[PDB]
Amino acid sequence: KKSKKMQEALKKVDATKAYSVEEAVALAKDTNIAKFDATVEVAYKLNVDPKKADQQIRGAVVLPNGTGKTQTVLVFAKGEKAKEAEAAGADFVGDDDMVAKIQGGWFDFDVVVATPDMMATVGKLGRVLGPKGLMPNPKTGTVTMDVTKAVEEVKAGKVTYRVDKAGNIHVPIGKVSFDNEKLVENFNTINDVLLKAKPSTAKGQYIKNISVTTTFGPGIHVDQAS
Amino acid sequence: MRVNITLECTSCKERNYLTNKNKRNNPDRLEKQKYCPRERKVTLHRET
Amino acid sequence: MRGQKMNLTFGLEEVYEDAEFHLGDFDKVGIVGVNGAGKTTLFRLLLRELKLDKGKITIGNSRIGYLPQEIIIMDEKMTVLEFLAEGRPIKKMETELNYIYEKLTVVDDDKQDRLLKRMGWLQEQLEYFDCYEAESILLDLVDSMQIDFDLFDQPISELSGGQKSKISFAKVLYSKPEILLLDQPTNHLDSSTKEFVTKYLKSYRGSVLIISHDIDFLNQIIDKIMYIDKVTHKI
RNA sequence: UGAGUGUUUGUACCACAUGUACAGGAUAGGUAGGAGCCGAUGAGACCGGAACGCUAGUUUCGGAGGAGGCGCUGGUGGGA
Ligand SMILES: Nc1ncnc2c1ncn2[C@@H]1O[C@H](COP(=O)(O)OP(=O)(O)OP(=O)(O)O)[C@@H](O)[C@H]1O
Ligand SMILES: [Mg+2]
Ligand SMILES: [Zn+2]
Repeated sequence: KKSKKMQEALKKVDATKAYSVEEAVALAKDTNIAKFDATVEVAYKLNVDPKKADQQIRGAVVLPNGTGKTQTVLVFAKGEKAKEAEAAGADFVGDDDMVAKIQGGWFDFDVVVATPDMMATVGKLGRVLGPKGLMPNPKTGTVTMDVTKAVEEVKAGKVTYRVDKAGNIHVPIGKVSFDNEKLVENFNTINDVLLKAKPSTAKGQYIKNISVTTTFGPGIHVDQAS
Repeated sequence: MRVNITLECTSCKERNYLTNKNKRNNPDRLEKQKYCPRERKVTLHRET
Repeated sequence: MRGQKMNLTFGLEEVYEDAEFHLGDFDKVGIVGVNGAGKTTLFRLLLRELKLDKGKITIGNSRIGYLPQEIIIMDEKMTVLEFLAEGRPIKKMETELNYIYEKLTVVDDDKQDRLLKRMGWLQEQLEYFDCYEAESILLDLVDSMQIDFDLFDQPISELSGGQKSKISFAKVLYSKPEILLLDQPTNHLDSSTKEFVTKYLKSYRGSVLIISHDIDFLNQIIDKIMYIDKVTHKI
């Protein structure tokens, strides 16, 4: 029913006790027995209910340490913005014509950023991207006047966070390879952006439960005060 | 049935005038072009 | 849903006089009254189409699925598929969103803030009304009332009264509502079709207000009955 | 003005089970991570029981036996 490794990690974890953030990062590094560079992801169960148009939140947050996995960058740009993409060193720079080839080609690029003007040409393709979630969004900022900032943020490891329907928003803070101290710093940045992201119409405690888990490791409640 | 009524200015929502109308003879809200002292010009006043 | 001191008088003939009502959530309310009692008018108040002369009518923020007593055919040439598709705001937002993209090219640094916000809401709203519905609707007809696909390409005005009621009823369900306001949902339906509607409404977990002159149909569904009095102008 | 029993109920954890529309390999709940994962602490395949079941199958229990499968990959789909 449960692997011996998971069972040992479960005994390590305290269901009753919500760890501090530092204890949680250390404990996750302990729990991920499987010998692969598993990521560490945290879930916040917000009080807000997405179905209300105001309540639903969608944003993108940069991490000073990064995700621990590099990210490919796709850019839709024209003229000076293409020049800026080249300066930024984006993996791919494309035009309205190359979007068709991008459909079915150069796939697996982590994220897309399109210039405002391009969005009109991009949107036709974006209908395909919509279900994929690749299409850029102004609120996340992936639509920008300058592509350089988006490229460097993507390189820096910017993570897009979108509240799930159930109301638990999950985000990877970093790789187990990153030191527990770096992982907790990523978590602190995530917590701050969420607090600022709390909508006005929201009421009551913002977060019902915060749980940290490695890819293999089980969920660990983390004290909100910590 | 004749009843007292108030004519409110559409432009400023001011209840400038009092009058009366027969409901049966004038089922719909009465509308008149009357001078609005606040705006100092003729405006459409509708019963409320 | 709550109404206090409700008053409404069209000309000389009055509908509500100091009427009041409180409906709890998750109540399959059966609205009953003689013709002209003001049952349809109540929904118009809930839908904010009408305004009470005096009093307060309180409605929850949840999305409402409204089934009009009369079919709304904006144009004679509208096809059944066009009529049903209009239930969801997918098409309307895309037309607005497409214009937003046009403005983005025209405007460089003036309206971008407003356009970007409008684009963001439309995308988030569009994803909220998941654009996969194009396939779901096609199969909602099959599972709902065995509505043949040949009708799907036919002008709606040419359908039969019973057929129109199925389309209108399906459109309400297609909208994926939170509160159901059904105004005579079985006006033209035959015996077989009525069976499906009854079973679905029995299972429907949410609140559903039903205006019906079919006592047996209501008895199988209704748990609370609201009577609109024609002489006392009360509820 | 305090002890109990039982019954009917409301709330809250905690366990359990359940997710079959079209296509889809077929019983696809959503999100995130995921290349790797699970099994002599008894895997695969086989057999009986029981449950669910939209009748297509799914879940679970046990008999023997003993070491295997699953994933990624691939195509489908809005979604693997
Ligand atoms: N704009 C209006 N002007 C004048 N009278 C009106 C107006 N609207 C409604 N009325 C009157 O309101 C009265 C009741 O309203 P309503 O149409 O909702 O009755 P109803 O119970 O829904 O009818 P039925 O049950 O037969 O479908 C009608 O008799 C109608 O004559
Ligand atoms: Mg009516
Ligand atoms: Zn005036």
